[PDB]
Amino acid sequence: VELCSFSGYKIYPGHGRRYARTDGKVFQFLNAKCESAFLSKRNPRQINWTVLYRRKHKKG
Amino acid sequence: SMLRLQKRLASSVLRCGKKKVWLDPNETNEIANANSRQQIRKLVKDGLIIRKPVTVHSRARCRKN
Amino acid sequence: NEVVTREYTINIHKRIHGIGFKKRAPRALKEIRKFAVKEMRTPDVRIDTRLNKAVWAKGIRNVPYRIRVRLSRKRNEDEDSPNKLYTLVTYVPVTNYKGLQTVNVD
Amino acid sequence: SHRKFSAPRHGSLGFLPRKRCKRHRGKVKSFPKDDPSKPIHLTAFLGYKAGMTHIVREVDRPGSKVNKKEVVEAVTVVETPPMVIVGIVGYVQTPRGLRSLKTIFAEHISDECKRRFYKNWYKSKKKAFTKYCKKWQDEDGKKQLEKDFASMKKYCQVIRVIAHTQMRLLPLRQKKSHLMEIQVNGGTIAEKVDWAREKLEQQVVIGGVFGQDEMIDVIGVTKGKGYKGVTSRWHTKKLPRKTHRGLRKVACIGAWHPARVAFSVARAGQKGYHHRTEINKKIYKIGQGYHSKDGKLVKNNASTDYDLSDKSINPLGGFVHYGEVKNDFIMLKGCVIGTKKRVLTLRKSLLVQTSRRALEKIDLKFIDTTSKFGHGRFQTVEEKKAFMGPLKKD
Amino acid sequence: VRYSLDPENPTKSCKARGSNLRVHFKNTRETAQAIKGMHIRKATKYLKDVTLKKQCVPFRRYNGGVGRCAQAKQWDWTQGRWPKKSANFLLHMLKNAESNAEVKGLDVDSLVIEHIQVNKAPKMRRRTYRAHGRINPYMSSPCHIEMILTEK
Amino acid sequence: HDFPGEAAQIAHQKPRPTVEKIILIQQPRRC
RNA sequence: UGAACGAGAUUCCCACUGUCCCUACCUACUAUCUAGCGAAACCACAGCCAAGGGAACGGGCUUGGCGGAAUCAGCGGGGAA
RNA sequence: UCCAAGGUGAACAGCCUCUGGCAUGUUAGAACAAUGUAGGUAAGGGAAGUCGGCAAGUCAGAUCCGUAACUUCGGGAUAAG
RNA sequence: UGGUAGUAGCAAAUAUUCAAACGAGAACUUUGAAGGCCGAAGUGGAGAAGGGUUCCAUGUGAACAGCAGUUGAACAUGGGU
Ligand SMILES: [Mg+2]
Ligand SMILES: [Mg+2]
Ligand SMILES: [Mg+2]
Ligand SMILES: [Mg+2]
Ligand SMILES: [Mg+2]
Ligand SMILES: [Mg+2]
Ligand SMILES: [Mg+2]
Ligand SMILES: [Mg+2]
Ligand SMILES: [Mg+2]
Ligand SMILES: [Mg+2]
Ligand SMILES: [Mg+2]
Ligand SMILES: [Mg+2]
Ligand SMILES: [Mg+2]
Ligand SMILES: [Mg+2]
Ligand SMILES: [Mg+2]
Ligand SMILES: [Mg+2]
Repeated sequence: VELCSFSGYKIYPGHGRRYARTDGKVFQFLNAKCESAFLSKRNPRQINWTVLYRRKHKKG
Repeated sequence: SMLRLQKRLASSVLRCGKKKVWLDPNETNEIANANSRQQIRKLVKDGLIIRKPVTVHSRARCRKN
Repeated sequence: NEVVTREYTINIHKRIHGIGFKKRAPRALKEIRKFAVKEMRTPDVRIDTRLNKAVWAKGIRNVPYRIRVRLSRKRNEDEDSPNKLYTLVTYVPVTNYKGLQTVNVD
Repeated sequence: SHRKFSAPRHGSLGFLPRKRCKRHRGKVKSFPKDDPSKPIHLTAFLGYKAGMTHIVREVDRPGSKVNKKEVVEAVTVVETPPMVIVGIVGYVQTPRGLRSLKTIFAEHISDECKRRFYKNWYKSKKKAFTKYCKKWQDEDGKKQLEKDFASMKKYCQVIRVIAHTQMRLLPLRQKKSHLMEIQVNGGTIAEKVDWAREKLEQQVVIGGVFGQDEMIDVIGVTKGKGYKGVTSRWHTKKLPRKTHRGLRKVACIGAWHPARVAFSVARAGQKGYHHRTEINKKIYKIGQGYHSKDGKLVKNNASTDYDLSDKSINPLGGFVHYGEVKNDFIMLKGCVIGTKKRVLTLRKSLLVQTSRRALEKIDLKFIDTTSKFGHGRFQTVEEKKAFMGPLKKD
Repeated sequence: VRYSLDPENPTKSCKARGSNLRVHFKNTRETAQAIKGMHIRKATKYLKDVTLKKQCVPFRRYNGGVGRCAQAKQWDWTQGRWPKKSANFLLHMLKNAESNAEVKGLDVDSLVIEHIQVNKAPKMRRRTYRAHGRINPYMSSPCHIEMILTEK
Repeated sequence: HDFPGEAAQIAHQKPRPTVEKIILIQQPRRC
């Protein structure tokens, strides 16, 4: 069980995809919503529905 | 019943188009008896034939940009 | 109690699901007419002209998802039609549709 | 004139004709061979395809690259409430095949079972088996019934059992149950009739028919796709783009001679809704329905020895297009034929299961309960509320 | 005029016919065969149910290309339609027949259609325009209808 | 005037002729 | 020979793309069903095959296979259409 | 052939509106199967399809830069990037 | 005059809907309302060549206007440069 590299959500054994860049970094994505945003160079802390946003803005 | 003659005469009397002519829907029988331009000019004074205003094309959006 | 009047919330969004753009608004006004026959068991339904403007308020392909409608089964008393009853469907302009149950109107 | 480059044909001629199945409930066309040595047992059971999910288990096959490794395997949930036995049928083997000799129905038959005997149950007087049930009480009927039970033990060689599902225990719209003959493969005919007689108007759970780690067969009807072209019906090559008068066809439907279109030539027609029988479906878990143990209804049929989470087999929002599985269910590896809420007739395998995969004992470690009505990311409701915290709807 | 199949006994039957009726012969022939032997109270209700798509007209002979409806089970047939114009022209003729029975003093409540035939009127001529500067016929198929109503 | 049909279409009917006069290489090789 | 030019013929490369691997899905109008309306080409008779003989590739004759009302949507083997 | 509004824009381009005009072009209702005609998308690979990059797609406006071989010195040239 | 056959077809140019009126009869006429299109190289307003009463009013609904029609460039009667 891993965490999403973009949304910070919890990933279960049969969900999401795994992305391994050419430089040796491996990322876990929850779904194609978080995967396409990651490839679009979207900053997570600027995305309202992610976990990094709720920690930066202390929404928890 | 069929008021195509009154819809056409009211266009030349009111100096407007057929799309700007308003015939009273509750007084179609009185309009139907108007077969001359003198009777059409009589109904425009009685308020049965009203010239509808021009459709609003506001330039406030153009004047703002 | 033949002459009765109620107010319904016709969910148009689930009655025009899968309809083409040029056919959504006319079908929306055909489902309202069908809604007035199933609830009020009486043919010859007359839809008020103010309701025609409500379902056509946002064009022909964007119909309001839900609409507040008042069904009032009235009596002809003038014509010799085999129905002897008719339901006038009027438009009830409301802002919020949450919690709006089906109520009776006197 | 021969085709220069060889290529296999575009379908199996053993599933002809590709017509709509004349029946809706799958039909067991061959029961397991009766062996008088083993104890008395049923060889079939009706189920309803609830939905699919995936599990996590540790494979234990020596010599594989996946040995002692966690795997995510797709499984299907088949809700199987207990069936009520309401009939016994004896078969005599004739030179023209088996023949139904006697048929003894139960004394009491529920209204959901009598619904099968009608096409318009709402406007019909509930008269089915009203004069037949009196035979179980009249002294003339009892003596005639005793002669029928003795006729099965003396003349019949194949004893089957009529059973029906309990659709009151399903979230489905259909109230008309499904009747089915389930052959008894236990022992002598005298014991099979006595065993079936004591099982009349009595429920039979799927835990008694099948067991854990058992390769069973799934019979039923596939998903109806309607009229389909030859490109989708037989999976042929699409003609090039510049093809006039259509490109999703078969170009040549036969040579000049024979001057007739052959039955082997792929043609356009109805696809789907065909009767099928897929074998070797391993049972991963036999879940228990909701039952009050000590005053509180337990819903724990999706917990494993390593998960321990109090969660039911139903995911968040229930199985999509089916409902809520509140009864005993089976968990088969992979997919099974039919749409959702499709009645499936589970059957024991006609073969002897001795392979390495058939004898492999499966131990589930985690069952997925995320919502299948979208991209579910939470197993339970409390896990979702503990992660997202309090919302505005509080 | 002269009808085919003169009734077995006059003064107990009424006649009603029509000439050059602009109705399709093939649709009207199959409609007349459905009301053959029907009571007029049953025939008038049936023809009104055909115009309302409630009861079908089984196309027995001229059934090439016509569809298959669920209402055809009642006629032990597969192909059936609901000719509205054919049923309306027969309702007007069946109403004129009841007018012929009330003037003669017949019991309208017991009339039975014992004989009804549909002939072919002279075809009216219209033209259609085809490809390559050709004009093909666009004829109509009218029909002469006659019926005799008897008391049973 | 009880001949309305034919007297109204007599000016619209136009006579037509009895018969309307309207207006592959095919050589295989290996001779 | 040749700059410029070309809805001219041709070869390669880059880029691009369902041309393809290998198809899938969505939309509009048709097809489809109903009401009304309503043709045309074509037609010796007609219409299930195998083989044989035959004007040397039958649909009909010969010997066999056999053959069950009325039809719908398709289809492009055949009718040397 | 004659007269030719507002907005966007280089534009009598395209798109939207006003004056004016019309009722969707010789029919309607229901359904959304195959196959079509028209429109669109498709992961990974990128012409392996095919006589042939046919069809489709890529590129595109303007601004600031940068622009070879060759040449009849005019050009090529919106080269290309 | 048939079979074909009540079959092909009535599918180019986004789109109609509600109520009322007249009427035996309204998806098609008329009035009103709403939603749209042409978007000033118009589906706008006037001519030339050509047509020759098609113009206008009233009336008819029989034939024609490939569905219908209470409508028409149809038919009938008057008028008009
Ligand atoms: Mg149920
Ligand atoms: Mg071509
Ligand atoms: Mg899902
Ligand atoms: Mg021509
Ligand atoms: Mg050129
Ligand atoms: Mg021949
Ligand atoms: Mg030829
Ligand atoms: Mg259109
Ligand atoms: Mg691709
Ligand atoms: Mg190549
Ligand atoms: Mg090209
Ligand atoms: Mg160059
Ligand atoms: Mg005129
Ligand atoms: Mg006139
Ligand atoms: Mg017509
Ligand atoms: Mg004239």
